[PDB]
Amino acid sequence: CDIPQSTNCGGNVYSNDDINTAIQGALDDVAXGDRPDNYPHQYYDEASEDITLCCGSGPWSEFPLVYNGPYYSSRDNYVSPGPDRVIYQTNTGEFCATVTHTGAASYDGFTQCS
Ligand SMILES: [K+]
Repeated sequence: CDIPQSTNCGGNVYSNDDINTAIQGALDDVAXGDRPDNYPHQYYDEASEDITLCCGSGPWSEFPLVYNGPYYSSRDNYVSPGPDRVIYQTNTGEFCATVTHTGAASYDGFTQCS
């Protein structure tokens, strides 16, 4: 669906520009910058969690949602992905959701941003 004007991920408020920047960073697989280590990766939708995706069928991918993005990291120059993520449709780039590890059932769990 359309990227929302704002999202609140456990107290970190991100704009539509932040979200678009994350998706475009995820999709930037052309040679120069390098793609980040470990991202984007497949998003695994957990049946016991309550995440609502607004993009229809998978496959889905997940990329870190950070300020002044896009996220980058490597083992040599590491930056935490932090708790916040954008989920997008791997093949179309369509926005699906923003989710966060903040306030989740466990360290690896997700809850939906608002
Ligand atoms: K690139």
